[PDB]
Amino acid sequence: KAFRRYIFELYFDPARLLELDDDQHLQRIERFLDALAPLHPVLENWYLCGDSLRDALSHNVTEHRQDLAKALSRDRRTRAVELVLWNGEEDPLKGGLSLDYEASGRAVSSRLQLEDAGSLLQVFDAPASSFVAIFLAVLEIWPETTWGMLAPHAYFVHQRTFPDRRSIGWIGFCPHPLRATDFPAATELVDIPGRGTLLLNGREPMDETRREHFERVGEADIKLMELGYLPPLRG
Amino acid sequence: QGRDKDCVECPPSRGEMAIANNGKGHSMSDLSARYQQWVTNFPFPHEWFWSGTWWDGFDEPRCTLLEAKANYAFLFVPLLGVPRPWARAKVKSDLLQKAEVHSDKARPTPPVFVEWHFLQRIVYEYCAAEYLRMGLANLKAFWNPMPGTDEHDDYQETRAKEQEEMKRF
Ligand SMILES: [Mg+2]
Repeated sequence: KAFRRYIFELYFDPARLLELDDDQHLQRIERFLDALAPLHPVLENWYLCGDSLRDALSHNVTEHRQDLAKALSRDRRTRAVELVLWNGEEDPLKGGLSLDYEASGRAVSSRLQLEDAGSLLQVFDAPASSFVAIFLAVLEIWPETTWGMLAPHAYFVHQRTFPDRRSIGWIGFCPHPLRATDFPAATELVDIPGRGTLLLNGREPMDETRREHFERVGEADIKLMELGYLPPLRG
Repeated sequence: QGRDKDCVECPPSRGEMAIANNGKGHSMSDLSARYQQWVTNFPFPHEWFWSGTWWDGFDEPRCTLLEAKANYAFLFVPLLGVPRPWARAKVKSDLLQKAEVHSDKARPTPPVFVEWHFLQRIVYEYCAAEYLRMGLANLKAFWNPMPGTDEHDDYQETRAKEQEEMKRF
């Protein structure tokens, strides 16, 4: 099939994300996978990763939540944690997707990412409705969310509007409230109370080859930086 | 800003060679070891220890720290350019966050740089784009295949047939 690579990372406050111990850390991931399951059957079961496919199918953590603690590795000196799970589906075309959650002391490595987000495009019926659902999830369980974005791989890596800092992508979350007319026409604002708003750039999935979808996110990030909202790439 | 009376060019020159012993793989003949020795010119199983981290090599005249990665394509799906979802943890530790640590410790820049040489093109294209996403400015990735591999036969195919496409155009 002819799918496209997509990025789905959300950055959290590195200062107070470390304050969570290994107990409350596991509970938020647990509440996130519980949120992921009703979106598609492929998101129902999650496993530990492994050096081999045979190894990575040995620990179903949805069936046995007692082994979720085995995913989280913690350094005692720096107090950084990381946790990696995966779909149990081997083929990215059929929805195969891993979950990468790391809470290091640095803002560049305090993130949650779904790799690769293009697998969810090959399986979601309405991608916009399902993609925002796991957004509003993340932000309910993690109040420390500083930034979020969903965009294709070729666009951010090579055609990002401003290379020195991040982007809003197709759907991103900025931790402040926004005015509607400060943005292009068909960019939808859903103001969540307390932590900011979420910006959607057209309910159809972005195409880096369409000049329209190019300018929407372009003219966006120009605004997003005009108000001082676009955070730097390195922290 | 300022930069004067420079006492120590290349701080990583104060490192040392040592046996790795990272619970890796032994034997001098594996593709992992032979590729590492060709990129770094370090005798197996010696590596470079500086600033508390391990580096595969160190080009002192260029003040560039080297790291070589051989067999990793089996954790990616070839045609799609993405890793296999079950190998995310191994890709994260061995390829991504190890390069993030290399970038953080290779300072000041200039003169301290770091390069990652990949035997396989498929592994190079994924990682190099990941480093650009993380903004590792002092880290450069290369597809540097070794003579004798089948990856080298594919490399000289396109670098000898790019001079047939970048000439008639
Ligand atoms: Mg190796």
